[PDB]
Amino acid sequence: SGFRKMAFPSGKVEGCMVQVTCGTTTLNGLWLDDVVYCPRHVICTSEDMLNPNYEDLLIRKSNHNFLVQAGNVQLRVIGHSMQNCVLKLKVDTANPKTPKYKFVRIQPGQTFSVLACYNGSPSGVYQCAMRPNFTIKGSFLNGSAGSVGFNIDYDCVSFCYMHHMELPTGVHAGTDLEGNFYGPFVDRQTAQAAGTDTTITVNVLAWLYAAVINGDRWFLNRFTTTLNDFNLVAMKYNYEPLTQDHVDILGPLSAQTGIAVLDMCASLKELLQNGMNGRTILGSALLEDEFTPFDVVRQCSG
Amino acid sequence: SGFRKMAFPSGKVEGCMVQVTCGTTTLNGLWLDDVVYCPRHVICTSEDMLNPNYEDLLIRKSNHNFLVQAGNVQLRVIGHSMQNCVLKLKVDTANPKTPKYKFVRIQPGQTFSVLACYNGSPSGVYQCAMRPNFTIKGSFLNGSAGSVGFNIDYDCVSFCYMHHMELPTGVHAGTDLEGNFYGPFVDRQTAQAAGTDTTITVNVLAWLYAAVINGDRWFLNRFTTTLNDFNLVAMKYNYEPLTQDHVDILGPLSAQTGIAVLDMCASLKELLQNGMNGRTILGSALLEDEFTPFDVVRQCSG
Ligand SMILES: CC(C)C[C@H](NC(=O)OCc1ccccc1)C(=O)N[C@H](C=O)C[C@@H]1CCNC1=O
Ligand SMILES: CC(C)C[C@H](NC(=O)OCc1ccccc1)C(=O)N[C@H](C=O)C[C@@H]1CCNC1=O
Repeated sequence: SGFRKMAFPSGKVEGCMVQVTCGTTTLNGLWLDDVVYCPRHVICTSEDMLNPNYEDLLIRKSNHNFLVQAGNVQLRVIGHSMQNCVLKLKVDTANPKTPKYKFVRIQPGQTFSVLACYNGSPSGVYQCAMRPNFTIKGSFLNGSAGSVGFNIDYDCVSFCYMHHMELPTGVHAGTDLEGNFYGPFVDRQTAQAAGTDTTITVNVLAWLYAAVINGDRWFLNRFTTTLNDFNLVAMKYNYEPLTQDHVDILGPLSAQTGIAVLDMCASLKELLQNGMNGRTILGSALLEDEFTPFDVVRQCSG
Repeated sequence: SGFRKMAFPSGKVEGCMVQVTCGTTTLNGLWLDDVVYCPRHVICTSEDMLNPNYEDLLIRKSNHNFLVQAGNVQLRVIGHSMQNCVLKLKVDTANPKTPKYKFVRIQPGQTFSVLACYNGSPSGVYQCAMRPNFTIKGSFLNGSAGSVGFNIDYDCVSFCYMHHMELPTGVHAGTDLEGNFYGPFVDRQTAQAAGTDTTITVNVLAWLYAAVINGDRWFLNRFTTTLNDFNLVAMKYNYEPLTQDHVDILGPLSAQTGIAVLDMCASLKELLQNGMNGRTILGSALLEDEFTPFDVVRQCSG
């Protein structure tokens, strides 16, 4: 028993992390087969990041402008092209540590692990969710661009995120591995703001089930509600509305605890109207929304 | 910027995890050079765990009673001995993925990463602290014994924890890698309880500094206090007393923010007397004590 913010083991990804230098700008790249993927703003100087023309900036470079280091080994760039907001650097050597992988775009509310890296060197791993406003609440310093987010599906690494930038509110924005931004953001140092965030309701319910599984039951009650009555009050507190797909997704957790989904919604509805009043749930005094139903099952059943 | 519960990258440890089977009991082992380390209760049947005599149980086994699997490969046990609460299985093959390592015993209040494993297979990584009562608030299911806790110091893995058992309160207990338990616990299925836990004060202060570094300043005030006045009120709320060593350890964070340690203690003293009143700090509505001063520096400066 117990419940922790748990990330995927990062070994398979650590072997793909490289350092990419172009000019006086160094950041991280992802080396899979004979391609290195990295954020395209590695080709910008400090002055270019204000209003860059990446097509111009790229035509003025040659393969030898790109320094790629995999630990102690230098990799020879033999070709380069731009795909949306990423750079694809073709290199002479295929990465022998290339895992089975795919590129997936995730949806708001889903979670993934982040391997934070500096100078091509893995520094830490943590778990986060893609917010409904397409930002992530990450932990990133200067030099972290090119760090990647991933899930592991059996023996297959699903890459879903490459880090690019921090917004003025201190939250983080990036792309999928095809270079398409999550959210309405661009890779230039302009003033862009995220839209308003909402709480991921299906994830809160999943976490309440994790609490029951671990012996926290004080918030339960005998009432029930309907999808429409719940959604009416959820709107008022900035909670995502709940659908029948969500209810179905919570099925396994309903079965294991014998508490129906709409039963648990009545508890949630009560917690929203009255608060926790100095009580905690799984060691927290706020409602946690960064665990999916699948995360809970994975941790509370295996 | 940002602040997350961040674990060390686990790749170097994933390569040392093996499956150890003896009888109908399977758990995890740690394979370094030509020794596999695992909890000694792998030699117990379901009936033996109530009052085991491990010296008797061990003399009745031979090397071939021990099935050791490193993925698909079987390892031949060529010798076995018991060191306190661990088993040392000598095998014919040295682990080629053996990192630079050492065995260290940590102190209450210090943090480490845990690689949770099942059947020799790494399942997840998370960060925790050794509590003042020598338990950890982990997340572990049946089959997790032999999972290890570690820190990474440059290129060197410091192993500090091997998991053995869950106590009735749902918290976890284990040994260092020499087989000596943390806390007054024994590896038999008796009724043992942890002593009362306290809050790790130096860690709370470190986290308040992380909050200031990230722009949360609402709890600051102009007062100051002395070590003795602070410690007087801290005792009443079950907080560890604060020493001059702690003050010195918080120096780098005091320097970076321009707020003296005893200045921040007055803020803490205020938060203990009055609470947060619906405000949060770094996304939490409780005071967090599982980040050391070193964790904060590592994440907020690099
Ligand atoms: C998209 C390009 C214009 C470059 C990008 N811009 C950007 O974040 O500007 C706003 C900003 C700048 C500096 C500090 C705090 C906020 C940029 O600096 N990326 C960094 C590259 O490693 C990563 C950033 C650095 C802080 N944490 C991160 O995640
Ligand atoms: C020290 C020996 C007697 C064996 C040990 N005893 C023990 O925890 O009994 C109390 C108990 C038992 C079952 C379930 C919940 C609580 C034991 O079962 N270890 C398990 C070996 O993988 C790991 C445990 C299992 C739950 N989570 C863990 O961390």
